Amino acid sequence: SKGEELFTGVVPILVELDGDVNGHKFSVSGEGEGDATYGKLTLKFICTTGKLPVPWPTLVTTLVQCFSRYPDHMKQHDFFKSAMPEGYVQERTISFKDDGNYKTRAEVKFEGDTLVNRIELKGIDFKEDGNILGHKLEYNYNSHNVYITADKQKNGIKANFKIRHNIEDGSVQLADHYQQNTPIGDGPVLLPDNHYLSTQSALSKDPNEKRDHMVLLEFVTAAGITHGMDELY
Ligand SMILES: [Mg+2]
Repeated sequence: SKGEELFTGVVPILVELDGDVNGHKFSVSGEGEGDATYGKLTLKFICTTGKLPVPWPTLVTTLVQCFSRYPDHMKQHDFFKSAMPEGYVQERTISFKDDGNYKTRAEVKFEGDTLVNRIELKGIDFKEDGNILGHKLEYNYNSHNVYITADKQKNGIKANFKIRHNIEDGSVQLADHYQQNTPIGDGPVLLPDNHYLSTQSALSKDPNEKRDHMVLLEFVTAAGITHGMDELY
């Protein structure tokens, strides 16, 4: 697709999130860049309202899959870039096992030459001292696959996946993700065969930053589609 042309180099990224979890209101602003050639994201997020009322790892998935590296042989399956520059709406339900849920709505689009992710997050039915509001989740992140399928009726896609958040006692907090993406513009998009995004995420801190924040290095690579290239060798 035509949109893929927008991603051949380093693209600046801005992320802005407004959240309410159990009446705890907060905002996050992120800045960095993406280079889809390497499936690579480098971002720093700051909670601009004070202390973040949920653990940072629980927000990683909400906080630009247009930066995934789609191998050449699978580029006809890249919905995300094909919707650019007009963008897409991304909605999720994130169900924390034995606890509350996030509902998110985002618009991901270009503003000039910057890729912007604007998000509203609503969390309900969290337990006062469960793993989320009780801050019992380690500051780390496990690799996962995002399983994508076409939704041709909506001219878009759906995804399903499980995030496993490590609890500080050695256990796991499951976060089931259900996702839908639909284009903002009316131009044609790519509707993919089933495949997945292999995602690896590393969380860190800026040693000179006093605000509540998260430094993220993430690699995202599309996979899962059959090719006959081995025959070439
Ligand atoms: Mg109720």
